[PDB]
Amino acid sequence: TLDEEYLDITFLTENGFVRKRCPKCGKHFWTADPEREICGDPPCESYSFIGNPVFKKPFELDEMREYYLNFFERRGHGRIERYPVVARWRTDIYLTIASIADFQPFVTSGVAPPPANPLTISQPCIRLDDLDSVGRTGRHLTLFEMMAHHAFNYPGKEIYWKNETVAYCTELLNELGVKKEDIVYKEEPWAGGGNAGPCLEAIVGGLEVATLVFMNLEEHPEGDIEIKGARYRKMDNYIVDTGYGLERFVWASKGTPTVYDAIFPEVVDTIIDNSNVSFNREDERVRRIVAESSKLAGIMGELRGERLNQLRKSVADTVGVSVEELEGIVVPLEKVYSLADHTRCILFMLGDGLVPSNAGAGYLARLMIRRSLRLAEELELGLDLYDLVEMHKKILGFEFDVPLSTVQEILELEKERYRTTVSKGTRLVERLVERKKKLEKDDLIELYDSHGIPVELAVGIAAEKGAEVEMPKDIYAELAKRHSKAEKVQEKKITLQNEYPATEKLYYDDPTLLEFEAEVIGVEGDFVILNRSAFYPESGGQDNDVGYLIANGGKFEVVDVLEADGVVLHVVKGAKPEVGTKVKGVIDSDVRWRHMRHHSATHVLLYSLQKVLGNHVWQAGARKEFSKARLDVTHFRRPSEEEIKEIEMLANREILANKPIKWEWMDRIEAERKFGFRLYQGGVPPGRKIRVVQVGDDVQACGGTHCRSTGEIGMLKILKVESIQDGVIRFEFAAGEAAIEAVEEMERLLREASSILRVEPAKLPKTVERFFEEWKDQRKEIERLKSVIADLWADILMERAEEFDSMKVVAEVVDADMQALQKLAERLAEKGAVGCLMAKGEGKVFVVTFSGQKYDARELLREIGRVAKGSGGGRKDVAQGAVQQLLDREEMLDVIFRFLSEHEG
Amino acid sequence: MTLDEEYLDITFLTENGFVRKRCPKCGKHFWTADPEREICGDPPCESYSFIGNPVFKKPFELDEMREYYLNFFERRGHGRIERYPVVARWRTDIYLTIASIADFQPFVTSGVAPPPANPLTISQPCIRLDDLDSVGRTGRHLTLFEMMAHHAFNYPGKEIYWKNETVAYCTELLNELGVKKEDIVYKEEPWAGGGNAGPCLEAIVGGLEVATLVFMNLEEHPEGDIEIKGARYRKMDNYIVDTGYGLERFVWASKGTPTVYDAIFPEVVDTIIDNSNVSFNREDERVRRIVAESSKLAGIMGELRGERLNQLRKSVADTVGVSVEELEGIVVPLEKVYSLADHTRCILFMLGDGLVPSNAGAGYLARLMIRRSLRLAEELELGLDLYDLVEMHKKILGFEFDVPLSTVQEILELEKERYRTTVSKGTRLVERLVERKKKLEKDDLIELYDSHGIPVELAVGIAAEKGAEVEMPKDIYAELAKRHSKAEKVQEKKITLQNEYPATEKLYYDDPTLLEFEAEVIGVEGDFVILNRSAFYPESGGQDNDVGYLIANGGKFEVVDVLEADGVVLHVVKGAKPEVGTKVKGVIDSDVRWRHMRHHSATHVLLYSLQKVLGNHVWQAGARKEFSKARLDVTHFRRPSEEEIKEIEMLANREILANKPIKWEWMDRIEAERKFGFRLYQGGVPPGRKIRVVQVGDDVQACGGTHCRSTGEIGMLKILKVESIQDGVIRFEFAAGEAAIEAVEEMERLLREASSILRVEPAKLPKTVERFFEEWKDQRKEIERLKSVIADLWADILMERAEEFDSMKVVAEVVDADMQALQKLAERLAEKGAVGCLMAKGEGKVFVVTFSGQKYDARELLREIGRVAKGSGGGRKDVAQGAVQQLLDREEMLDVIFRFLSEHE
RNA sequence: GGGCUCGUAGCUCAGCGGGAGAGCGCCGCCUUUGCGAGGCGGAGGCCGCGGGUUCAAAUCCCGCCGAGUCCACCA
Ligand SMILES: C[C@H](N)C(=O)NS(=O)(=O)OC[C@H]1O[C@@H](n2cnc3c(N)ncnc32)[C@H](O)[C@@H]1O
Ligand SMILES: C[C@H](N)C(=O)NS(=O)(=O)OC[C@H]1O[C@@H](n2cnc3c(N)ncnc32)[C@H](O)[C@@H]1O
Ligand SMILES: [Mg+2]
Ligand SMILES: [Mg+2]
Ligand SMILES: [Mg+2]
Repeated sequence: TLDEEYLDITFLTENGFVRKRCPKCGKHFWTADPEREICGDPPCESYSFIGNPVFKKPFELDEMREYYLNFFERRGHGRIERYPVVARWRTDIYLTIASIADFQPFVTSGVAPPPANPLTISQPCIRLDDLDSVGRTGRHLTLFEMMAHHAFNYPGKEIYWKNETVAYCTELLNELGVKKEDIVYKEEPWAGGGNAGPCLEAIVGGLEVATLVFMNLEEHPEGDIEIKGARYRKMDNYIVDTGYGLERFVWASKGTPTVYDAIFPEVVDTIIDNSNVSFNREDERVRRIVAESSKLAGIMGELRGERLNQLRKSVADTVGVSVEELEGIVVPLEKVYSLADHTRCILFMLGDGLVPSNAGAGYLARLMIRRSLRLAEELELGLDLYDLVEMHKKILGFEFDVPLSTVQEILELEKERYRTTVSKGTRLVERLVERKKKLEKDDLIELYDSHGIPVELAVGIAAEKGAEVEMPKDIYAELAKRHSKAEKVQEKKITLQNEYPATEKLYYDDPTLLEFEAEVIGVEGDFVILNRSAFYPESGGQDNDVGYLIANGGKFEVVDVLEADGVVLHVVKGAKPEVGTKVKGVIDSDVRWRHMRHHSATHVLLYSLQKVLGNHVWQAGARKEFSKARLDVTHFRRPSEEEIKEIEMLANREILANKPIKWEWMDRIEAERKFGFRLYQGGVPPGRKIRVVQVGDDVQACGGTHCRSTGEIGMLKILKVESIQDGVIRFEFAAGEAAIEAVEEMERLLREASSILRVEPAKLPKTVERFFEEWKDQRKEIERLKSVIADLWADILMERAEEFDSMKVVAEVVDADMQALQKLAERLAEKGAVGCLMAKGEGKVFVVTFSGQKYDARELLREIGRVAKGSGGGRKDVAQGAVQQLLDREEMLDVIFRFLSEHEG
Repeated sequence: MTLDEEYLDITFLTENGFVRKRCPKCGKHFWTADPEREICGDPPCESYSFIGNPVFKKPFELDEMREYYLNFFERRGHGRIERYPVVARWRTDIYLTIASIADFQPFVTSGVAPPPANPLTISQPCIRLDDLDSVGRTGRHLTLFEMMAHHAFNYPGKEIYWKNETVAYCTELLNELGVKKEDIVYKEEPWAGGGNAGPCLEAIVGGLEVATLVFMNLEEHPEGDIEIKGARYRKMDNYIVDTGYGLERFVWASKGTPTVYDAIFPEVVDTIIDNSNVSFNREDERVRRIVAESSKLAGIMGELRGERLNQLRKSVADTVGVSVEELEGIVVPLEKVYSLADHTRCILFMLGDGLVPSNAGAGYLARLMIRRSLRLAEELELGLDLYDLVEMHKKILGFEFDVPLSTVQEILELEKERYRTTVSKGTRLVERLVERKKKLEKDDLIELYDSHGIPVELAVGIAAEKGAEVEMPKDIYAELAKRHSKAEKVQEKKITLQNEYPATEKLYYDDPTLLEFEAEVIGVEGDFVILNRSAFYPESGGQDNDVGYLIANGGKFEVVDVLEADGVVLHVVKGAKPEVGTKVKGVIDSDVRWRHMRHHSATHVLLYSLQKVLGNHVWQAGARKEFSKARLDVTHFRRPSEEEIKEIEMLANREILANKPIKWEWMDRIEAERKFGFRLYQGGVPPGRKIRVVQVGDDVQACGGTHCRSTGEIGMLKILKVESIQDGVIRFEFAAGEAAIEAVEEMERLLREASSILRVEPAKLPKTVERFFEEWKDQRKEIERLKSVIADLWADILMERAEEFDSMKVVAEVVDADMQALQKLAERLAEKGAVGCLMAKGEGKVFVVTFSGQKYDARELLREIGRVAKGSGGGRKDVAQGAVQQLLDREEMLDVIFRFLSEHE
């Protein structure tokens, strides 16, 4: 089945390679060396290159990049400069995980042409899955550059297939110098990004250096072929993908112990020299143990547990090192690398415009910051993360859209935030100890999953305090991952009951027209469809163009209009003319104008937002209703009043400039070349051609209706600024007359309030404060006076209290509300009275009982309830409740005596 | 002079067939066609005889006579022009159009501007308030009247026709109409008014001056060679024909009725009679006889008052054979129905042409006519409103007005509310003044109306009532009108101190955007620099001026303020003073000119809005830019509702969004007025044959100053304040553009701060204020209630703690409390039928009170107690108050209580 | 995108259906030479907003607002 693909490869059989199989029932693979065998012990060999350059000469990062790019430039394929590490153009995935991910999936589905063919690129990529592996395996990074050649093939016409792909790999390595006998081609199944295919993964010197995937299939519901839990289907067209790890590539050029040393030596050095590490990097014994341990690092990743300690023993003896000695170096190093790597990863994340958050894309950046800070704390680093990030910056020497200054601010803020959280969380744990005297796992998940507190802090406080502990691993995911239920399975929009072809809208090129000439094709329920619509349908925000539709008979009312694919729907809550009529649709001007203005204003505010705040801001979302509009952007903190005032100002300045607005349909490639990725702030559009709107400076892919110039949108008013989530901020605004009325309404609310207190609008806050102060004062004084009433009331009531064995009993029907009854009772109880008071209320009577002695006020109230038909409760000294039947004093006294008799001896 | 020129020159005066003669008593020269009969046509020599024997071939109607006159002179070669408004918008000397000549002075009459056409013919409505007293009495005088007139302008050169030809045209019409050549008499006299004047000939037919033909060749001047009514008048280069025809007097002399009112608007006169308190019947024949005879001689008696009038009224009363005391019964109220109806007419034209009643300006004249009319209504006890009569007029005439009827109705209803309200408080003043003064004087009367708004007749009524003599001269309404009817000069500090320079140059008219210029500086006097060319802006307003600096090779010169004089620029400078004849590049601040641009254009769009929303009575009183703000004054009869405020703002902002072009250009005065109407002069009146027309949208105005190109350039408008300073004129404070945004941000800040201090969302602030308020009120009443309850309760416990003697509860205690406590409890003790004493060790002397709800005297106890503790006091039979030096034990108080009770009763 | 956690005195919190409470901070007094505090007091609160439940809501339920936190779709 699958093999039929692999054996077809030309290079393997004719040029000089063979296919073989392993002892463990794992897989097939290819070699040119007919001589030697893997032991049969799972991963028998991990590395050879360590201590031995397998390249002809040590390369540096830039050198490797250029050697690769030009080797490939000379040979017939176009160079394309890298994409950002953030998948702005995609929705399905946050960050760039592979080189192929750049062009996915419109280009890979044939929908759009690649910018060149074949092409090549050193594309940075981020994987966060291998987080456990990183710093321990010696070959993994969170952030790396993956370089590629991609050839895009259509049925009958293909630049190249498998043969040139494998060829290029073999010739590239050979030009470097590694003999064909030393390169091993492992076959494997490759899936990811909605596309997939079989892949030859090149390992040399024991290290996977490369992977070339042959994309034959795509993710699809039918899913005849199944893999990685996902469903896939054979394509009509095929694409080649080629991943080459540079960081690993330079590593095999230097033969250093770990890739980290090969890529950023100086950073690792800075960390180790300014830390709490016991040892020195220089001396022999730590050099020997690192050399040999590095050799087995590629093994230790795959094998863990009992074997891990066993292999640790094997290498410990190999170097002649105690059980405690080696991991005394291995463990701190495993953290040093992780920290060094993460800092490099932080760099690209922030620099490419990703803003830390508590959810969504930004949370990833936050996470990396968090971990970096934990590691920094554990190493007692004498520097701040910013220093390390700056080092990586100089070292790689790249240039970013986001300034390093903003990066520092973000690091400082995120750090300070974390410090706040660990503080508050810590204090909580202390309270938890005092309350429960022991820590349990079910609470432990809450500590991390809902307070962001690592178990090492919980256990590291409980043990610090002697509190009981249970630390169960492998369960952190157990609850969050395994309980989750989706509601709807089928497609997003409501599917048609019948198809209509040739639907189109000519409001794109021309927006001055509300009017148009057309014919009608279809009618369903309370909503109808036509052939050419000036009618723009409603978005998530109201985005709706009202109007009417004249018939050849009468004027019929469009109350609302939506959209289906290749269809425009017009909801009419009145009579339906049916298929017969030939019709001119006439759209209301005021709405078209207002929506135009709010669209253009949306763009203007975005433009103003980036210029005032920084390049790191990107539209997270946007929606609009009647007399209101909103725009979500990425910013690490709610702006100060100054900052938003200036934003308002600059926005209005942009209005008064009255700059021209131009929008032109175009193919995706040319647009992407022209403007950068700021084009996709409004989402990613389907189709071969896109509608490009240019508001003079800010350019974006928008299907929305727009003004001719900016002078038309009128003034712009920011209505409300709120921080949705950390790192995302919503701006509520209005423009045109929808703003002036929004202002006028605002004026009203002021005047009205002023008029109520008969005072000048300017002095409203000062008078309202004065009142509020007086209001609190008066509210208090009443509480004092009410206490006086009660105290006086008590003494009045005891004077007439019948005595009962040196106790004074009181039972009356008073004139007071429940709170007064209660305060009175509390006073009587304090003075050792016994009895109950009642008061006429509302559809009920309020009962209060009381005792200042051994007698329980609750039991007395239940007895009162039996005679008066009602229920309540309270404490030993007072009890509150309600009854339906008011009682005479005599009847109440009967009961009290009956109660008092029960309880002496 | 002007004998020889016009007694013989004209073909009519000697050739055609006519003769002059003078009468010794008359002291006048008249021009007659029948030598057989001599007559004077001005009292006391002649009374009219035409009435009852209509001298025209046919009676006419107002509409028929008007168009007939027009088409005559049209066919005779004149150009027709529509009526001018009854308010002098086009000039500054006065408020109201005195004559047809008034329409064209001083700008056409001084040859500064061309006439609309030549020759021309109009039916121009005029108000003349000097003859106000004569209205109703003479039966020929009217306050408001169409003057039919034909004009032609002749400079020292060409001419349309001359006096021979004009008197030719008038005899042409007259003879055509049925009046004989022979009877018509031409009375020689001067004619003055409105800064112009000349020798005139008054055409009289059947004892009534019907036409007036004035030839003017002079102009008012300080030389004033010729003395004309104390006014100095001197010959003008150009010469000009000015005619006058009373349309009324024509239709009057055509129908042959008794009093002009009875033939131009009989319907009004009859209806007032029908709904007044007049006792007699107009239909009745005997009264038709006496009016007919009274009307024959009404002309003379109108100009006679006192006892001389009584003799005239006797001389007529006899010739009919009716008694004087009876005759008063028709003449004194029927002249009053005449006055009200004519006034009502005058009200229609005054208000219908954009007047709004006020205590100053032409609104004063409108108010006057209304107030007097109201007074007449009460003198007739009319069952109607004035508006009924006004509407009747509007129908009768068929004229269409700028100001609609609904508005004039509202004005009138309000004015009557004012009137009754201002006589109610004005009435006491006459009660004190009449006996205080013992007699009534002219200045007293004038002071009464002009200050206290008390019409003459009320004052006279009480003066007669409380035995005080009254001297009411003839034409006193001439006094009140004349004294206030001059448009104030509003003269300001002017300084054109000698500099020997005539013609300067300003470059900012054509383009405001430019901000830099270069020129040669001539003239330095004192501080102020002056120049040949500049781009700065002067104003004596005290604002809207430009500011800046100048750099030459010498140094920098800072101009803080810039002024003007006799058309010459002024540049104040503190710092370095420049050298004459220096090349200097002038630079102004952009923003200062920018604000001013924004304000100026915003003002004009405001006036536009106010006119569109409220009415066509909306004009201006002034405009100033107090720094950091702005203000506009507008004629309106009441404070605008907040709803109206909202729609002013909304409409004007709506226009701002529209961004309509704002064009400036020069235009001929006659052409501009022909194209736009007299709204053009709302900002004032510009001189010259050409004027700087400004268009800010629909609104057209003649302000020479900076402006913005488009409405959008001034952005949102905000309305700061609204106030009434004097009746009729309402003031708006407004900001636009940047200051607008500052104001709104301030508005929002207040609202946000109030909402903040009450922990509430701003949109719910008003409702949450009234709750807090109502709570602050309720809890406030609540407090005193509780304090009263404390007192109520406290007396009740003391009755219990008391002792019994004579079955009367005696209570004597010491308590720690102030005075008002001791009183507010003693009253309740006596109210509960108790007797006793209470004491308090207050700060300083001890406080003591006594009380008795029985027949015992509270005061007496205090006498006794106070004799033992060393102090006295006082009280009543129920309670007694006292202050004393020593506190007492309870048991010692019981002694004085017991002793007392024992001694009395 | 999906869960969970928390809003109470200035701060840090406990109270989780029938009294608004503790530590620290603040104010006063007392004792103390152990200048640090100790003893006895006092001030300080719409228990975040809207509702529903009940005789009764700081307390229970639902919604909002705000502040937190983890996980989530990567040969
Ligand atoms: C291109 C294909 N879609 C693909 O992604 N194949 S791959 O996942 O195996 O990656 C190819 C090369 O990228 C590099 N690479 C992958 N994951 C890495 C990591 N976590 N750290 C450093 N390099 C990595 C390796 O050199 C690897 O051979
Ligand atoms: C034409 C010249 N400028 C002029 O105004 N002469 S005048 O003062 O006598 O008025 C001209 C005509 O207006 C009419 N008229 C003047 N005063 C009037 C009044 N108080 N009421 C009614 N008509 C009047 C007379 O018909 C008169 O002939
Ligand atoms: Mg708190
Ligand atoms: Mg409670
Ligand atoms: Mg202390």
